[PDB]
Amino acid sequence: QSASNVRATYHFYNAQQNGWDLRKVSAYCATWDADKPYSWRSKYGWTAFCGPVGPHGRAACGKCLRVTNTKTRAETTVRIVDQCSNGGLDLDWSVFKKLDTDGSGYLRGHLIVNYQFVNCGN
Repeated sequence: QSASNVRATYHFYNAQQNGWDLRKVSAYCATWDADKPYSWRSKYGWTAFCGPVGPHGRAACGKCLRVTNTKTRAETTVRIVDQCSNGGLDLDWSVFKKLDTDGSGYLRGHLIVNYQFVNCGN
C-alpha cells in the first residue's frame, strides 16, 4: 500500500541506544516481535504507523516502509514497530533527522511524506 501527503512526527525511541530492544522502548509490536533476532530488529530505523492506507496495529507489526520527504525528496526505509494515534507516522528522531534535509521538519514539528510498503528483505 501507499499514500501521500502524510504527517510524520518524531518520537525519541532512541532505538540504537536501547540496543534495538522493542521492550525497552515500549513499542506496541514488542508483544510479538521483541524476540526476533538482533539482525532483524536493527536492520532499519524504527517508526510507529497509523497511516490512511494499509494495515496498522498488530497486522502491520514488522512490516517495512519506504518513506520520502515530499518537499526535499530525501528517502529512507523504516520498520514498523509501534502504532500511533496521529494519522501518519511517528518516526524515531534519528530517522526524522535523516529525512529532514532542509530543516523545516524540526522547526514545524512534522514532515509531510509519502510512503510505500516494501519487502523487508533478510
